[PDB]
Amino acid sequence: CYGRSMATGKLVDIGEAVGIVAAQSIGEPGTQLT
Amino acid sequence: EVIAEHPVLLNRAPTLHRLGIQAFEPQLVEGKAIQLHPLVCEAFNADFDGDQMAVHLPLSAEAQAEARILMLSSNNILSPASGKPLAMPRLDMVTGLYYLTTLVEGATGEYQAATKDAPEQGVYSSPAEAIMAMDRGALSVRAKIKVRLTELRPPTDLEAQLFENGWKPGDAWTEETTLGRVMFNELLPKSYPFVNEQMHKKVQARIINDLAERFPMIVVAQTVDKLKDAGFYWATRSGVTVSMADVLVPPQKQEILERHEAEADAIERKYHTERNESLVKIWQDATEEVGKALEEFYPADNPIITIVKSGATGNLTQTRTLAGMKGLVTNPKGEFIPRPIKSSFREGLTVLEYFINTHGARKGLADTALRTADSGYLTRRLVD
Amino acid sequence: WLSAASFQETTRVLTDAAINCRSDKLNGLKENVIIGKLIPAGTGISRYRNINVQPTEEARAAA
Amino acid sequence: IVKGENIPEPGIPESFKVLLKELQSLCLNVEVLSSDGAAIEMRDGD
Amino acid sequence: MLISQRPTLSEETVAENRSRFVIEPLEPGFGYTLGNSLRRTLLSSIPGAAVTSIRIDGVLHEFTTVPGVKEDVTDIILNLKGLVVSSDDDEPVTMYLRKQGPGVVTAGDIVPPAGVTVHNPDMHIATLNDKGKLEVELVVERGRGYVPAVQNKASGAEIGRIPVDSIYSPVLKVTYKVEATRVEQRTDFDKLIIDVETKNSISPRDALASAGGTLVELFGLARELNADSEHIE
Amino acid sequence: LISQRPTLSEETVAENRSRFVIEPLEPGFGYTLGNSLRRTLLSSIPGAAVTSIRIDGVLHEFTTVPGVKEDVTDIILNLKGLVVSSDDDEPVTMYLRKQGPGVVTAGDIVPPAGVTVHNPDMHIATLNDKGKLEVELVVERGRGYVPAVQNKASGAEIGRIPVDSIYSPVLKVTYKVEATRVEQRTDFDKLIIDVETKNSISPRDALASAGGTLVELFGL
Amino acid sequence: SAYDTPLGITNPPIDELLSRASSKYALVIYAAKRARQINDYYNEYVGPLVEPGLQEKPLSIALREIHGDLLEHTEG
Amino acid sequence: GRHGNKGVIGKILPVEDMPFLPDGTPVDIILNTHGVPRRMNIGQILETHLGWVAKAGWNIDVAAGVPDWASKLPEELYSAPADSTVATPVFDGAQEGELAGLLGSTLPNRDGEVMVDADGKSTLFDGRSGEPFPYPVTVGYMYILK
Amino acid sequence: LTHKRRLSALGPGGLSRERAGLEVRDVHPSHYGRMCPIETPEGPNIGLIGSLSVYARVNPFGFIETPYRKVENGVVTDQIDYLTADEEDRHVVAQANSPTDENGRFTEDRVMVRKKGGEVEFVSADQVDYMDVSPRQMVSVATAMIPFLEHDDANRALMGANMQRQAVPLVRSEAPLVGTGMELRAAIDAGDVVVADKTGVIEEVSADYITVMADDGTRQSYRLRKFARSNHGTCANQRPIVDAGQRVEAGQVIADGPCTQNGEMALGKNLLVAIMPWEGHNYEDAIILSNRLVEEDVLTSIHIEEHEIDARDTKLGAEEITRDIPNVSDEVLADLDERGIVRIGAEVRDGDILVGKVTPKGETE
RNA sequence: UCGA
Repeated sequence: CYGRSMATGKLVDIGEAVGIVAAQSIGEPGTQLT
Repeated sequence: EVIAEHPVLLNRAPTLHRLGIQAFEPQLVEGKAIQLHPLVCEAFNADFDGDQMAVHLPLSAEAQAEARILMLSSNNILSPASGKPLAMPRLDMVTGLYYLTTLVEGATGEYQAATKDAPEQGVYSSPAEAIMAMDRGALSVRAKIKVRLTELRPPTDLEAQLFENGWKPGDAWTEETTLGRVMFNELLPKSYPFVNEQMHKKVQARIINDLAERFPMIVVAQTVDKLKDAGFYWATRSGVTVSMADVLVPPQKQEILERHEAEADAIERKYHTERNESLVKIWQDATEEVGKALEEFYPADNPIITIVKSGATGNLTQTRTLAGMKGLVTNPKGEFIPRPIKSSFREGLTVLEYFINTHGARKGLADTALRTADSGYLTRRLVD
Repeated sequence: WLSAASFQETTRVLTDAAINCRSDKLNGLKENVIIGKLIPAGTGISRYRNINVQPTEEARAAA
Repeated sequence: IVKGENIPEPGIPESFKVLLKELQSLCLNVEVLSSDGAAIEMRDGD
Repeated sequence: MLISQRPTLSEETVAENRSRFVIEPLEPGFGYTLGNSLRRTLLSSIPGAAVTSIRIDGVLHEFTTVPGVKEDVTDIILNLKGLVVSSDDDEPVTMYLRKQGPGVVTAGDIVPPAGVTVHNPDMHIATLNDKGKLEVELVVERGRGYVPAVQNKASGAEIGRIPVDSIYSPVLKVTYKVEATRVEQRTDFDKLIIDVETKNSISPRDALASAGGTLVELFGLARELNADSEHIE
Repeated sequence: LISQRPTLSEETVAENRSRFVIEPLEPGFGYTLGNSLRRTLLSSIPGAAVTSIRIDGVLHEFTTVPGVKEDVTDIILNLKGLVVSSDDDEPVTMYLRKQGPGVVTAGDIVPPAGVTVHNPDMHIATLNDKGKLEVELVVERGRGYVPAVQNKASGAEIGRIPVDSIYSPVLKVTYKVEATRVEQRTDFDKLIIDVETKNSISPRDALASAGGTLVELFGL
Repeated sequence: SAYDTPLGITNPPIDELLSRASSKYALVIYAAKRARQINDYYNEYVGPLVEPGLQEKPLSIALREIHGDLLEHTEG
Repeated sequence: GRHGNKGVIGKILPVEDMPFLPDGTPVDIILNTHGVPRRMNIGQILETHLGWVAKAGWNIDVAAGVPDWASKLPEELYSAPADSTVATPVFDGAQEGELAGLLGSTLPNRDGEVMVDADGKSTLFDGRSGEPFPYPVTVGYMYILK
Repeated sequence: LTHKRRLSALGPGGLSRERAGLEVRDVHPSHYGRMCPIETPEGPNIGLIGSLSVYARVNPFGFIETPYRKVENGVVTDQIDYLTADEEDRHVVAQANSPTDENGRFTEDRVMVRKKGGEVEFVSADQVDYMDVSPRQMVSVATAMIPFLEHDDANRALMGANMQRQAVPLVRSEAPLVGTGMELRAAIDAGDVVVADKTGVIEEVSADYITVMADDGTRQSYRLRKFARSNHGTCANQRPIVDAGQRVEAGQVIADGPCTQNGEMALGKNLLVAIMPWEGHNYEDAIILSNRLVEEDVLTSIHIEEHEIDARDTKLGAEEITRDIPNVSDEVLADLDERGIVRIGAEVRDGDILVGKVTPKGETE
């Protein structure tokens, strides 16, 4: 259901914790917002 | 002896994403400083202006294994958010490669068709012969000559016409490309088809994105490694150097100034919120006109344009303030100021223009300190 | 309840948990981080960490 | 490391024991219990 | 004076045409000092024979191609450039290549005059279409380095003469690089990796020895001034 | 091939520096050959420099000597400009003693047997009626640049003051190439080199030291 | 076949090691637990499978064992 | 520097292999070109050109009528010896027209040859490779702080 | 010097750093000639800390005053008045930079000015009263020391001014080849240099002190600080610039300070710089140096450090400082005198014993 | 209180 692992370019492994990855994916660019 | 194949973890605070921590193989180096790979800088967001980094040493076998497989630098070349390659040639490597792939009209050794008693004479036998012609003053890297290639791979569609049975494992062929585009295609793996393009950071992102998907990770690690060596090598030869002479001023501004300032001076007769807006809307076009006229004035070979036009660094708006005019600058409140900055950093700013410039410059610098604080609070809520 | 205690409003989270006599199953990873356990993710999943490794008899014969 | 042996299995961070004792000072009865049976003691008290 | 220790030279062979050589250790930063001089010496300093011009029968004012062969004039030009031939003449020697009818021409089809020899008889010069004829005259002369196409007006006056870019030195390709090796407590001593690809005229080992011989004799004129003291072997 | 044995003919401009020219050379050989000698000149020419110094009144470098205008650090920064030449491999010590008012120069040092000072005009220190300067310096043999060798790693005692030792006779070296001729006509690349010494040795001795240096290095 | 003979810590490549196990995490416990065994051999007890280096970290030995299909593992 | 340019020392090359003028005089610091345009501090280039202008002596021909570039020119500054100190007050400084005209000046490097053109760029020689760099580069004397 | 002229809003009777809003940090139009808008910290303290301007001075009530040249009827006057805020708005301020005829007056028909807004305005000589004494009235000492300041953005200018106070005294400090004339004045007013207060002739010169013989007969002497440890660890060493038989004048420099050359502020060196990318070794702000700077010490600096320990009466006895350290190899104490301290002039390394001491213990067990 |  999730999808392809963005870093791997392949399917998501059974161990990936995507909540923290998504939180960092949204939070890191937050310095560029106005 | 103990350092051998014993990984270490490097950290650069603040750590925004997981790529802020990466594993490396240590190399004993003299001095008290740390040597960091130039490609991983985009991940750490680490400037070389004096940044400090931390090192941690894994101990148990499980820890060492997680550093070699999971956290190795070569293993993660892609941003685990958007998917775009995070470690790719940037800055010097961009302009370094953008210089090689470019083809200059009428360069030295340019190939021309055969006419009457003169054969073609422009082509070369092998790429190794092109080097012999380059060392001597005959051949130029940016020339339009065509060569016969054996080991390199031709484009797919053009490959099937030259060869019906298969690819060119050891079989020769010919095409018309600049020598810089031939040497660039030597860095890529043999299986990849010819590109024949001038390297832009957007295009180089399309190619690296294509290698990560098609080829193995190791092949991508070595290809990006070979790209940074050529990007740095030809960055020195790029002829890109800053001087007061290369930066220049377009004349059209004074006319636009004559036009705007005087046609806005005619607006002063009517003189309220729209009056200033009428001058702002008018002065807003003067900045665009100067930048548009500046882009037309500057030749392509000049270094400042080659930068930011190849995607290495910078933007056109920054060059709009350097030469021409910096334009209107906001006041303490969100309201624009009708009086623009007519001077350019090249021509120098008047005493008064500097005072009103710090109004917006400091307010934006105070915003930088605040935005990083609220984003960190937002990130902790997302994680939890 | 200790994951919310470590997050925000520690005082309010604690009084509510103690009044309800709450019990924390120590499921999430933030709990395992605080107690020094293996987080239930990545290599810490109940499957990976229990992997058994043995050399194949065919390969052991070579030695 | 000095003996060349393997790294042993980790224990409980000391700050966590301090955390339990701090909670007990607030008059909050805290117990770490096994899945089966009843609670256990990190030390003299828990 | 000077005293140094343990410069060495080793040989790793990639193929018959190219091999790798290493020198360890070099006192910093001698690796970069003499590296580019070796590359320059191997490329342009070694004598060899090549073809300075050719003349194919039947082609005079033609822009390109030729009747009776699938090879265009250009492809044959660079097909003939890859001809590895060593001559003892030191003066221009004229050769001749002739054939007719259906077939494919090789390097062994040409009759080499006494004193010159072709080392690649299996090389592909061209292919002759059915009911076609091909005759070509060649000019082979010795030289050093790489001299491009030359217009001397003697080639320009002759209606047919076609000068070709001459590849003289048998060494085709040479690259180098330096690294850092710790000989003792002193760190970052220089090593020199040099790669050389040549052709059957001479081997890479003999090309290196010849290149080193011309260099030592090239710096010999400066040493003759005093001979006070120099870095030890 | 064309047969011309490349011949080198020396020139002179001043006593410290003298030009040199080599002809003929194949095209493109002037740049790399002139640099191969330049780098060797700027590096391996031996010295002929001073290692450590010793002064009776000072136990370290950060104190001032009474009656003199400079300090020990500033005096050592002035002593770095010394150009000395020694024929002895083993170390030797010179001596300098100057009392009363005046200006101590580089000629006031009494050199041992076999050593000399090539710039007596160098300014060291200026003293007055109360000023007295007694200093001995150790001249050694070497090449290139070596930093100060600390006495803790050596066997020296507290008094000896290590100093950065620079062994090099050569000062400024450059070159230029004239391919000349024309596009055709077997254009010969010839290089005209400019070598300058500090008076420790003549430009011929240096170019011979550099020339003979790589002669033994090249091998196969 | 585009390796260019990788040098250290990257050898063997991860891709050829990933075909030998479920995921990258399964590969970690795979090689890690074997490194525990090899170091126990020098003091489960079953030698090295591949000819070891002069002095080779037990983990690097275990990775080369997995590379040649010399080991078996079962997930829990 | 004094303009806000900052950076650590990535390496120190021996004096033998370093970009050097035809003088044989090696340079001292090598600054990355990519950092100048983006940071919006161009004054460092100005003091780098002026730094070279003041280092070597400079003499204005002036002829009979004087160059118009000097109409608002500096007073009695036309001449100046080698290694001269110059002062550029903040908002009463050396302007752009004067800098270009000041680049034309005396450059006797031990001999008659001048080492910097009117555009402020010189042809450097790579000491490591032994061949000159393909394009002219900007050289000069800047003021840096530890 | 910059520290002494600093203006900070935080403190007792003032706002806290978190309590301070963004309204104070923005430069006010009343900061012209009073507080320097460029110079300030880049950390959490932006806008709160500032540097007092050059020509400004404080009132008895505490309101900053700025000098101005009164101009009446379109003719600049020799009169100068110090105006402060409210009084500055009641007048229009001419631009310091304006055309000036030989005899003196407003040469151009239309002239610049700044009104009570403050808002810039283009008026005629009729309505002008006050005029700036000169440019740089606003920028402070550190800011005024940057050549070509008008060509740099306020951001990098703020970094350049802040990093100037972050420099370090070198062994031989040489004045800037190209630089504004502020280095001369700012150097003698910092107090770290030596100034002659009476015209006369130098009687004696030495590294320890210098003596001057005034023309009135008196004899003054000045002791030179020699390798004194600065509060932050730098060296304050001073050197005499005068010859024994020379002649000085009131206010003339005598001995240079930690960072000075012949009476001007020398914060660094003049280096030959070629601007080009060099084989990746200078990448993204990195810099490469010539080894000459190491051999010639041009960038070398001296750093002094102070260590301290005390012998205190303890509960179980008295602490004794001596060479009697209980457990050590006699080889490690070789550099100590009888008292047990380290010997002057001796070398050391991390782990060495600077001062031996002892404390009683019990019970041993 | 300063450095990124």
